[PDB]
Amino acid sequence: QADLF
Amino acid sequence: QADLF
Amino acid sequence: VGLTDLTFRLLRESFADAVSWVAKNLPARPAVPVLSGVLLTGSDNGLTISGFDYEVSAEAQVGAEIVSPGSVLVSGRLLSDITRALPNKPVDVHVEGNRVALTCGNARFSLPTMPVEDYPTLPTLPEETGLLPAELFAEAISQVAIAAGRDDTLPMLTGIRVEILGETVVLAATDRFRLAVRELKWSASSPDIEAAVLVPAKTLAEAAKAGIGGSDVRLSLGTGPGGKDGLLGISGNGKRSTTRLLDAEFPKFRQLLPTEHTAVATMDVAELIEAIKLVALVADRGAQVRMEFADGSVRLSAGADDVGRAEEDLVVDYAGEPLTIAFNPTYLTDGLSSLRSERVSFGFTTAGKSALLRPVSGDDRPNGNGPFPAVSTDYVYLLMPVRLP
Amino acid sequence: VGLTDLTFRLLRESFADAVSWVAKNLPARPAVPVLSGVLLTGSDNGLTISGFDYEVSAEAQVGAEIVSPGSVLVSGRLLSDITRALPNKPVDVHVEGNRVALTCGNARFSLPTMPVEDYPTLPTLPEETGLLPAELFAEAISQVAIAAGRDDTLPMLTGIRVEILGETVVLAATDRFRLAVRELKWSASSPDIEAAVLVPAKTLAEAAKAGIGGSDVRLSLGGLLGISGNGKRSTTRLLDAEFPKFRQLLPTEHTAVATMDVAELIEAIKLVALVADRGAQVRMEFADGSVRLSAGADDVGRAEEDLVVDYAGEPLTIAFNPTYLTDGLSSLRSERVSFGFTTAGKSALLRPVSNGNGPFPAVSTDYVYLLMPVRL
Ligand SMILES: [Ca+2]
Ligand SMILES: [Ca+2]
Repeated sequence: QADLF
Repeated sequence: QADLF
Repeated sequence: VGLTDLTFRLLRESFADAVSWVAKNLPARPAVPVLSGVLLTGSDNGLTISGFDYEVSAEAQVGAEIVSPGSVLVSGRLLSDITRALPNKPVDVHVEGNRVALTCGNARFSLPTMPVEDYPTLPTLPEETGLLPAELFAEAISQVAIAAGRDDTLPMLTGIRVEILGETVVLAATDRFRLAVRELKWSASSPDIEAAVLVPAKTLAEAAKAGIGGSDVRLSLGTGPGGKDGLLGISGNGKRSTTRLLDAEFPKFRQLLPTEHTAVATMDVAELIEAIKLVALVADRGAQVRMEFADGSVRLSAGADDVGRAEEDLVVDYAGEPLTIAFNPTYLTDGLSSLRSERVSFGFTTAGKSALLRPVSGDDRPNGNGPFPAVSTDYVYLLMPVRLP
Repeated sequence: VGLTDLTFRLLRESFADAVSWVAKNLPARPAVPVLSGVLLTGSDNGLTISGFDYEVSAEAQVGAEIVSPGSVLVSGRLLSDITRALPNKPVDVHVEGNRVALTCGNARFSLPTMPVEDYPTLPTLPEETGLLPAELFAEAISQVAIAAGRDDTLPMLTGIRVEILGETVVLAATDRFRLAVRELKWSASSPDIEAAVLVPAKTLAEAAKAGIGGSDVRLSLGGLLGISGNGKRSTTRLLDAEFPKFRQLLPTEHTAVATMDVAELIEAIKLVALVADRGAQVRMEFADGSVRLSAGADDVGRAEEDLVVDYAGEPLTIAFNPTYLTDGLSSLRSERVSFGFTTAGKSALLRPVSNGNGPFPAVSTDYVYLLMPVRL
C-alpha cells in the first residue's frame, strides 16, 4: 500500500 | 439445579 | 477415460447450492490440506460433490452435462465462495492439468488442484431403514436436540437416541437436567423390525435444519442383522451424509416420566415465554425464575436487591393445591419454545421433582381435586427445578 | 423539594426508544460509578432522559404525564433492557426513596438507584452555528466517515474534520490510504461564521445515522460539538490532533479518465478479489473501451473479468485495495463513477457521475473519494 502523506 | 438421574 | 480431464457445464444456482451444501459440512478450518478440499467427479448425466469432516461426510449429487469424464479435488470454501458470487448464467468447468478453468459469463477462474490420489474413500451408506417427510424430521429433531448435552466429558448425554419399532419412531435426548421425547410415525422399509441407536446431537440437529425443503429424508441404519454397525446415513433431496454413531448407552428414560401429577397448570406459551425473560432480566447470573402457582394465577419473580427485583402475574387454568416452584429461565423457555403449540400443560408433583411440559392444542381439553394422570402426547419436555431461596 | 419524589406515566415504546438511544454507549463499570447510570427528570415540559461519560452526552426529551416533579438516577443498560421487553401498555414510574417502582401491565419492577446528587452536570450546548436537513447530514457523514482511520493506536486518523465557512460546509476524513471529502451548503446563523474542528468519526457517524427520521439537524460549536434536533440532543468533545492539509492531495488534472457503472464494478471487484491474497490488491488494466480486473496468484487461484468503460488517455495498469476501492464506490451513491488517474503510483480520484487526447481537468463535484494504489 502507498500513502497520501 | 436438580438432576433427573 | 482419456486425455481430456473432467469438463462439464451446469447452471450456477444448482452448482453453488450443492457446493455450499458440502462446504458447510466441511469446516475443515486448518491443515492438513487434504481435508480442506472438495472433490468433484462427473459421470453419466450428473456431477458429484464430496466432502469429509470428523464423523460426518457430505455428498451432493446434481445434474450437469458432462462433456468429459473425470474427477478433481479443489479447495472447498473458495469454490463455494466463487460459485455464489458468479453472475446468473451457465458455469463451464474444464480441468487443465494441475488447475481447473472455471468460466461463467465474462468471469474466469483458474484454480489449483490437489492430488485426487490423497482423498480418502468415504464410508458406504447402510441399507435404507425408512423415510419421513423432511418437514416432520426437521421439527422432530429440533424439539429433541435442545435438551441434549453440549458437553464432552459425558459422551452419554451429547447424543440423540433413536428407537425404531415398526412404523413408530421415538426420539430422546437429555443433559440430566431436562428430557425431550418425540414420538412419530414414519414410512418404514422393514415393518416390523426393531432397533435403537444413539447419534451425536449437534450433527443430527444441523443435518435436520439443513434438510428442510423438501423431499422425504431417508435414514439408513441397517438391513438389519437384526439396527446395524456403525453408521447413520441421511439421504434425500439430492444430498447424502454419514455420521458415526456413539457407543454410549442412553439412560432408560421412561422410568423418569411421571404417571401422575398432584397439580397441573395450562397457560399460553407465547405469553409465558415473554414473561419469563422479562422477569429474568434482573435474575442474578440467569440462575432461576420463581413461579408461585395459585388457582387462576401464577406469579413469576426473580432478582436481588443489588441489581433489581421483578414480578409479573399471568392467568393460568390451574388444578390442585398451590405450589411454588422455580426453574432455570433458559431451560424453561427452551422447553416452551419446543412444544410448538398455542398452550402448554405443566405436570407437577413437588417443588423438588420433575415438571412435565406437554403440548396442548388451541382449544380441546376438559379434574376436580384428586391426583391427575399424565395424558399421552407425541412430545414431552420434562424439566427438573432449582432449589428455592 | 417535596416528599413525593419523581412520579410519571408515559407510553412504553416512546419511553423505550428514548432510553435505548441514550443508554447505548454508556460505560459498563466506570471508575466513576454514576456514569453507568441514566438520569430521568420530569417537569411541566415532559420527561428528560440523560446520559454522560465526561466525553459524550446524550439527552432525549419525551412527552410524559408528570404526576410529581423530580429526578432519579437508575442503572442505564438494565432500564433500556426493561422497557424494551415490557408489554405494550402504559408505564408507571414512581420513585420510592432509594428505589424506583416501575409497573407496566401485569409486570412490576423495583430497581435500586444511585444518588442524584452525584451525577455530573451535562455540558450546555454552545450557540447554534447552523442547521441542515437530517437526510443530508446522514448522507454527508456516511460518505466521509468510511475513510477515517479505524484504529485508536494512531488517533489522528480517527476523526472527521468539519470546516464551516459561511453557508458552505466541508467534511473530510482520511486514514492515509484514502481521503473522502464532501462539500454541502447549509443554513448558517450567521453569515461570515468560520470555524474548523475535528470530531471523532465513530460518534459523529452514530449521531448522523441515528438522525434519519429526520426533522432538521442543528450543529452547535463552542471545545464541543452539539448535535440537536428531533427531540434529541448530544455534545461531543473534539479531538486535539492535527488533520492533514488535504487539498494539496487532490489533483487538478488527470492523465487518463474512466467512467463506469458502479454496481457492475462493485460486484466484479468482490468476485475477482475472492482469490486475491489477503484481500490485498486487485489489478485493473485500463485500455480503451475496456478494463480487465484481475487478482490472485498461483497461491490460491487467479481471477479475471473484463468490463466495458468509457476511457480517455493512454492505457494504464493500476492496482488498488479491493476493500478500500469498494468502500469508495459505495460512497458515491450514483449510478456511475469517474476515475481521475495519473500514474500507477499516484492517487486515483473517484467522483460521482449520473474531450481530446490532452490532459483532462478534474470536474468540480460535491463529493470526491481519493484512493492510493498498491505496488504491483
Ligand atoms: Ca439527532
Ligand atoms: Ca496524492
